[PDB]
This record gives sequence, C-alpha cells and structure tokens, in this order.
Amino acid sequence: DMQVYIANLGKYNEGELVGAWFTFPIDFEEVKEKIGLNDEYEEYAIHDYELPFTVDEYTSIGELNRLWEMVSELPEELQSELSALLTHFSSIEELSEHQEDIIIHSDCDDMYDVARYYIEETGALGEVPASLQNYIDYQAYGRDLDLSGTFISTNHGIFEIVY
Amino acid sequence: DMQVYIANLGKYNEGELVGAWFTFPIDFEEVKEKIGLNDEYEEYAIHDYELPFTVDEYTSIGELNRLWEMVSELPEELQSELSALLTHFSSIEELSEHQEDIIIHSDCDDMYDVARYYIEETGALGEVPASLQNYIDYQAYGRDLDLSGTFISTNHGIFEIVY
Repeated sequence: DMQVYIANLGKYNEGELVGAWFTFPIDFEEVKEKIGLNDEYEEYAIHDYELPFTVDEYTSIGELNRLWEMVSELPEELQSELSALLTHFSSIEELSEHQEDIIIHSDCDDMYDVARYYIEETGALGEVPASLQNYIDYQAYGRDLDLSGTFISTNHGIFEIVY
Repeated sequence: DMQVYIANLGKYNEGELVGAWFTFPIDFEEVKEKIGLNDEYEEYAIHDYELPFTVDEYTSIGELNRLWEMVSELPEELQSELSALLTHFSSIEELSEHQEDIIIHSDCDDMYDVARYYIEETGALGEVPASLQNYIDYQAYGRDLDLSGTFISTNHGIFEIVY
C-alpha cells in the first residue's frame, strides 16, 4: 500500500536500476543509502507506484510525503475512494477545502435509496398518507437530484458533493 | 338521423319494396298510407336503419317510438355516445336507471388527466408539497382506478360509470 519505485536518473535508461519500494515516510538519505549515488544528485526516477491517485514523474519526495500526510489526514473510507472523489476535484488541498462537504451513504446504494432516504426518513415533506404512501416517484426524484446535486456512485456507498 | 326503411312482409323477398325513411314519431297509418297494404297486415319489415344503437328485425313501431322517446329523454352528449355506453349495459331503461350515475369528462381526455383531476383539483389528499409536487404517479393511479372503476373512453371525453 502506497509505495514507489524511485531510482534513478543516473543512467537515464533505467540503468543503475535500484531501490525497490518505499513506503511513507520517505527520506532523501534513506533512499540515498538504498541506492548509493550516481556520482552526482539526479535521482527519484518516478517510474512505478502503488498509490490510490495520480502522481507525476518528477515529483519531489517532500511533496510525496506531503501527499501521503494529506492521505493519512483523510478518513479511510475516503482513502478507499480517492480515485472516484478526485474525478470531481483536481488536487487534495482542494479536496481538503470541502472535506467537510461530503455526504456519505453506506445506507443508500443506488439513486432510488437516496430518494427514499431524503423523502421518508428525512421527512422533507411530512405527511405520507396511506392513500399517498406508494405514490412518490423516487425515480424522478432521483433524476432531479442527479440534475441538481453532484453525486458519485462508489463501492462503499454514494457520496454527495454538496456545497 | 334516426330513420328506418320498414316495408314490407308482403312479398317477403323485399318485393313490394316501398317506404323510404321514417323519422320519429312513426305512425301505423302514416306508414300504411306510405305503403298501401299487402292485402293483409304483415308490414314493418325492418331491414335498414340510421339509428345510434342496435335494433331488431321485428320490433313493433310503438316500441320504436318508445326507444326514440328514451333517446330524446337522454342528453345529447349521451345520445352521441349511446353506442359506447350500451356496451356496458344491455337496454335503455337499464341505462335510465343509472343515468344519474355517469361522470362526464370533457376536461379529462386520457386516464392521466383523470388521475390528475381526481388528485389535484379534487384534493383527494390535500398537501402537495413542492418536494412532492412532481411525485404523484398518475400512471399507476390511473391503472388502479381502471382496475376499480368502470371507465369508457369516448370522443367527447371520458365517461365513468360509478355506481
């Protein structure tokens, strides 16, 4: 989980291929003793990674630990679905802005359940007469909430990006 | 409108074919002067009719005027749709029993309009919240009323045979 194959720019063609996997936190001198040096300093050749997100080929290791600390900052159900949540967003501090603004639904599993939750148990309208009990179009209600609300269908539930 | 070709049983093979059309009221002596006689009395050979209903081949002319008076008794929108209404019933005095029991819908044109009328403007449930405004399945409501109520789809509207 969350480990990188990063060495080295010396013998740029992935010659001097060393340094297998580095879980976080990752140090300059730790990897430097892992690899030696390439007679100078041209290292952390990002070429492979077990990460739940998208990383770049020249990201500095301090930025990597920064990203990891932002990952470890977030709750683990969100850490499981970072791939889905980052589709709406573009960065993690951006995600850390509205990290309070996520509605979690383990209880709701499709849009129908979202409609039934926000109508029935929320009580967004009050009266459910027995003459009117069946007669609440959860499908169209979910269509209209899908038009309005930013929704994300995931494995562990449905995540509503409300602002 | 409502006229019969009735003559004669004398020369049974529609020989002595006389008497073109007879609008109501229709008299024995009026048709008798129209046709003469067939040396005896065997007449009103019912063979053709402009009538909005089904008549028989040997119906007496007094019964014909009786049927016409029952037609003229009824309102003209029902006189226009006697063909549809008599499908549920079998006779006209039968229809004159429940002639008070017909719900007329020029306003409603399909089953959807029937559901929207009996829900919205009738106020069969009261509250229509804006969170619940769309969310009234008129289709299923019309299916359930179609299961329960006797409905007839016509040209001028929808006629509900309620008891």
